[PDB]
Amino acid sequence: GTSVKPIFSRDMNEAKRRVRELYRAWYREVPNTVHLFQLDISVKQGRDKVREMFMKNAHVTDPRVVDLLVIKGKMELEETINVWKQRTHIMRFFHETEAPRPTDFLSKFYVGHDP
Amino acid sequence: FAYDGLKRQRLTQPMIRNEKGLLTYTTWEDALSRVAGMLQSFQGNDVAAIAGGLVDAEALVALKDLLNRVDSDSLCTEEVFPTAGAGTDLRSNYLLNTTIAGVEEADVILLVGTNPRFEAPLFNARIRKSWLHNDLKVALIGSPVD
Amino acid sequence: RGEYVVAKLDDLVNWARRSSLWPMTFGLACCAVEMMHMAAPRYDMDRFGVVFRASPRQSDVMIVAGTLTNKMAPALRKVYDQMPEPRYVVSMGSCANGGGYYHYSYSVVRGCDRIVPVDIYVPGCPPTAEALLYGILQLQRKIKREKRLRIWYRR
Amino acid sequence: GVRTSPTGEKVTHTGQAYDDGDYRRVRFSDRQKEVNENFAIDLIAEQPVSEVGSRVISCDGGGGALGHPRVYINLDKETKTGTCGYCGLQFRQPHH
Amino acid sequence: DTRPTIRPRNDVVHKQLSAFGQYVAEILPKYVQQVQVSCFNELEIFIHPDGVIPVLTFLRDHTNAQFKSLADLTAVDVPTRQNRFEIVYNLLSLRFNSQIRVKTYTDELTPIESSVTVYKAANWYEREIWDMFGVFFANHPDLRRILTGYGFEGHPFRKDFPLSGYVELRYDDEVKRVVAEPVELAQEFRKFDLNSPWEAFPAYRQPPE
Amino acid sequence: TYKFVNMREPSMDMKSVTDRAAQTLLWTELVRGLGMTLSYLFREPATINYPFEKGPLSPRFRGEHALRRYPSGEERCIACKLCEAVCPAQAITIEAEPRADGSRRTTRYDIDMTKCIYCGFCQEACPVDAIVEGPNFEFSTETHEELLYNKEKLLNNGDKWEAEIAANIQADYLYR
Amino acid sequence: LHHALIPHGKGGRSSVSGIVATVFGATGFLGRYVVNHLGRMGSQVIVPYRCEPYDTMHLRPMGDLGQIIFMEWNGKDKDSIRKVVEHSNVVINLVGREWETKNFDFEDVFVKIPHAIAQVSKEAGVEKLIHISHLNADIKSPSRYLRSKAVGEKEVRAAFPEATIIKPSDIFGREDRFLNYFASMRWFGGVPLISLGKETVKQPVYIVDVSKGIINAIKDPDAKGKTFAFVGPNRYLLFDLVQYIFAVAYRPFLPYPLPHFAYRWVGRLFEVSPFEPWTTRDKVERVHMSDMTLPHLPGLEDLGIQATPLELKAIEVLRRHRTYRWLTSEMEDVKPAKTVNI
Amino acid sequence: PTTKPPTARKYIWTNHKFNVSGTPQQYVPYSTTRKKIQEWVPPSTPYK
Ligand SMILES: NC(=O)C1=CN([C@@H]2O[C@H](COP(=O)(O)OP(=O)(O)OC[C@H]3O[C@@H](n4cnc5c(N)ncnc54)[C@H](OP(=O)(O)O)[C@@H]3O)[C@@H](O)[C@H]2O)C=CC1
Ligand code: SF4
Ligand code: SF4
Ligand code: SF4
Ligand SMILES: [Zn+2]
Repeated sequence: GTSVKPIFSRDMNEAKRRVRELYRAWYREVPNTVHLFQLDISVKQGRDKVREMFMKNAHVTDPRVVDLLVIKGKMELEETINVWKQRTHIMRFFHETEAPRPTDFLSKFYVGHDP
Repeated sequence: FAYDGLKRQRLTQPMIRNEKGLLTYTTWEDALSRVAGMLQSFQGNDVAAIAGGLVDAEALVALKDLLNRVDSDSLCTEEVFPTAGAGTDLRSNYLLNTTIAGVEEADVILLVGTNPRFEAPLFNARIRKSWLHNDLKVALIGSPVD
Repeated sequence: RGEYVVAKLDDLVNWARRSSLWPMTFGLACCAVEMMHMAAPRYDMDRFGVVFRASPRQSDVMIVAGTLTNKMAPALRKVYDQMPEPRYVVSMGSCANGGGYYHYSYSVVRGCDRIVPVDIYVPGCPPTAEALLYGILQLQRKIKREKRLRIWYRR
Repeated sequence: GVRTSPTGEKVTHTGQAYDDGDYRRVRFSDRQKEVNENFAIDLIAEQPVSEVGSRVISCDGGGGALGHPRVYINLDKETKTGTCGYCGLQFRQPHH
Repeated sequence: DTRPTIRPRNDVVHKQLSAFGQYVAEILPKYVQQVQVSCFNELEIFIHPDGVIPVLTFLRDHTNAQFKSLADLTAVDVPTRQNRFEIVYNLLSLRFNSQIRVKTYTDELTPIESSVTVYKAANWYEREIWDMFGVFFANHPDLRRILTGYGFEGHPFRKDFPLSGYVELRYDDEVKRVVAEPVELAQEFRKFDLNSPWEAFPAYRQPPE
Repeated sequence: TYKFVNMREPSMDMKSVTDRAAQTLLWTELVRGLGMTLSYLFREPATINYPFEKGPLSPRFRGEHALRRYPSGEERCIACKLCEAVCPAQAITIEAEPRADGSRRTTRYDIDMTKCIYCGFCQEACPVDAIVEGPNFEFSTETHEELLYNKEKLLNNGDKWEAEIAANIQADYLYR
Repeated sequence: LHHALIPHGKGGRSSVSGIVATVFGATGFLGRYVVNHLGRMGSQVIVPYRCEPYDTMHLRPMGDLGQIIFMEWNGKDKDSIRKVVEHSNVVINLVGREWETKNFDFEDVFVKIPHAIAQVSKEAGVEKLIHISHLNADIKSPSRYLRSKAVGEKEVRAAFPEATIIKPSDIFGREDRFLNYFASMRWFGGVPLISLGKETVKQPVYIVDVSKGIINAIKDPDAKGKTFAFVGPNRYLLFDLVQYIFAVAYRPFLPYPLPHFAYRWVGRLFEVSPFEPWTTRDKVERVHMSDMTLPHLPGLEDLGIQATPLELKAIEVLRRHRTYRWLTSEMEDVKPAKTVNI
Repeated sequence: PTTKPPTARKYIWTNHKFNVSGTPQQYVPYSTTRKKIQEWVPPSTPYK
């Protein structure tokens, strides 16, 4: 049960090692993608956003899972730099069209009967 | 057949009294604002609650603490259990300690002040089944009800 | 008076616009081959005065014909954008109309009108070739009942 | 036949009726509220009541293959005249 | 056939395929866990995840097999199995006009080394099994998305993925660009529970468990 | 059996190569094409004059749906609810209700033309031939709303095309 | 609230919010965006229209089917307004022409029809009204625009006591006729700003800010009778926008002062065109007019919206006016204009 | 039909109509059912 297959990394140490340089690539690209995709957002909000999706799953301990998001996250940086994706495909991450969802208990209660 | 009752005279919106003192539909804001001011200004026995016939244990607990958060302990219900003696203290006093599923093996049952034909029809079904097979002796005091 | 003169001028523009539109069928699915079928000598759009024209900067009416997916969604809109005015889109088939047979799938936007302002909705799965030919006829009848110059006169 | 609502609004056979405000009514503005003038309930009620002297009569509904699944409705109830479920037209036995 | 309604069977192919099943069975008792020939003359080779190259390379170059045609490979997401995925290759032999099916089990995380070397037809046949299901294929040229939308999230063919998905598009005129929102349908799917409560054909009935 | 499609044996006699040189120099095979299309022009066309004449159809044609009624006139529909259960696109929505007479038919028969796919399964599903789908195909429109047919719309259309579909199922129910 | 107007859904396209808008003259710049915001949570708008339906074709894909109805309506006719406002929870007014017309004058488009729609809406039984005016609407202002706005403003306020009033300072966006108007000056040589435009201050407002501010006002129960005014986060001198938007468009900046009377002469000359005039005397002196700083009137911050900076959402609009030599140039090259703090 | 007249019915549309789309006698969809959840009717006159 505990003994299992190393898809790409034995230990969580080399898991971050795969996260590191991929973040470096996912850090370097921002000025060029923002340039040729012809957006309006600034580079810095692109930079701190890259942090944002690097954050939500920064809580798993299984080495296979984390490096599975490594290849998962490896799979859009080229989908962007070879202009395969669209402007609608990277503004999608910049969730903008929806009104701010409710955070306080009062706001949920006012809106409707749904947790 | 009670689902139709779900669709009759359904309370839908915050119903509060108008300038005359007549119920009208308004947003939530005024509804809980009205309760908030009156509950905070008053304090003690002057605030209390009356339970209904069908209330979840969730809401009962929800304002059991709320009534205590405003220092009130009179959390009353429709049906009356004599508080003399253990009352609400000992669970057995108001509990089917034998369990409905465990009435079949009983031999002589003494029903007191009830008409299980209409009080608990399903329980009356269970005792009837055990009456037919287990051959128990039923005994009810009070009105000669079927 | 000026109303009569502008009415004639509007009709003069009206007659050509309802007889010289060049559709661009954005071939998507089985609905598209039907539009090629009403290109066959059996129906022959060109006898009405319309020609299948690519380079949608030349076309006037553009026909979505088949299911429309999210992958196809953003590009299809851009085709509508640099499509010069006057521009009209005709919904070919149930899938382009309201998602049709795939209305509940995860990858097709229910109805093409969610992306572009559909002018004529043509029902069918697929709409038989002459049913679309009917829809094109309805387009010219609707084109006949416009008041572009008349509205500007009262503007 | 067809009746009319207080807002005119010819009420369909089902009984639909938009009330006074009912913002949804605005869709009928500049348009017409499509209602079928023929109402099934009173368009069959006036149909002649069949008089067949038997206990059980088939009710295929005319053109057996083209009609509706043939039933074998009973004719012994003298209080009311027994009708086919699908057909709706009424069979009664003359003095049974 | 004295009973034209029922489909006639063919035992001649049936036991010949059964003979070939044992044939491959004895060669690789380290890989072939299970061999099964069904009623309709279909042969199944249940293999271990490690065996995607050897048995397929065996089935492709052997003189008595000559199965070089990759018909298809597909996954069958079965939640109740500990190995949810079931990659099912299909092989066709021109020389013996027969069909061979091989199955390998997998979790979400356990990888399958790519069979591109064995069947180079399989190049594009993982780019969607990775898309639809999410089973990653090791040492493979490219694992790109070709069925799901660009940057789409999830593996839709997974049986835990909803029919309608999560994102619905619409052209937003505020930003002059189509954008995604949480899905909300005009009508919800009127699901039907059409499984009869009375037992079907007792031939494949499950044993008392 | 089989046959080869490109095994060609160009004879290398002085005769044959003359034709090959004649073929290349004088565009003989290209002239074959010109005379081929010229013969096509000298033929009649087959462009039907729509709408003054329309395509040839068949009694089994599947078109726009229309609920019918008995010769008495009461709606054939009895809300058996088969059609939506087989409807491959779930375009049929319906809720039955008690009626005053007791012949409790439906208060709702709403078929979404932009979801329906015109398989004709509804006809085969209906045991009383209530929902048939008529020969009309001109029911195009300009707004998506008018394709969400409702119980009233089907009933009106059934009363419209009643003259046509009655003969269609009359001449086709033996096949069915 | 009526049973059919109880809000539902997660605020999506096919969700129902119970708000029944009747936006007037939405076939324009800001009317486009409010409807787009109106269809966000599925509020059935009526959007009466007077132009050709083709010009109204682009408003369909902002709401579910049957959520965006279209009704023909004429301003001069009386029953035309009533036929679209009987069943409206709210009524939104946005009618306004920025130039003189033969059949409609500034007075007719700013006191005649807003009072008429307000009085029928109160007569019909509407619950709210959002009549928009200009932040610069002064009864004795030199511009015919602002004085006409002012007289109508007291007219609708008197006609409808509870009519919430919106007065945005100046609207800048994709087709604002404000930023593109300045960019269009390139075709006529240098910029004809009077006295180098060194004596005029404006505070522009983004569309998303004001358009949202409408439906926060709609959902706010305390907005009845208020007079909200919407201003941007920073003010700028007139000469402070011109070179900035020229620089962000990378066009050759050529300021050129000239007398105001000749500036009026140019405005009149452009008015003689039978089609839509490029500029008119009204906007001639409206540009050089400087907005107030009144803080007593509640702002968009009161409802809970922050006013986005002019420099932040500018690349979206001014990118169009750039040439091929600057179509890919970012806004890092340009710098924010010299804001005049309050 | 001149030689095979269609069968006559009481409900068959006596006057056939063309398509009515884009015209004031258009079709407009509307729910044919009846509202099922009805509100609790507020009583009138007294207070406490
Ligand atoms: N910076 C700015 O421009 C600001 C403007 N405002 C005010 O906002 C209002 C609308 O602005 P905006 O939407 O950008 O303007 P647009 O010119 O883009 O649109 C104006 C709208 O008014 C309609 N309209 C005008 N006159 C009539 C009439 N006589 N009868 C019927 N409809 C009529 C137009 O119809 P159609 O499309 O057919 O012409 C159009 O829908 C105006 O009053 C304006 O002064 C407020 C603050 C700032
Ligand atoms: S509407 Fe029918 S025929 Fe047309 S693309 Fe969809 S499924 Fe195919
Ligand atoms: S033809 Fe009938 S059964 Fe088939 S999708 Fe259409 S309505 Fe449903
Ligand atoms: S139309 Fe026919 S199949 Fe559909 S519900 Fe009615 S009786 Fe049943
Ligand atoms: Zn019958």
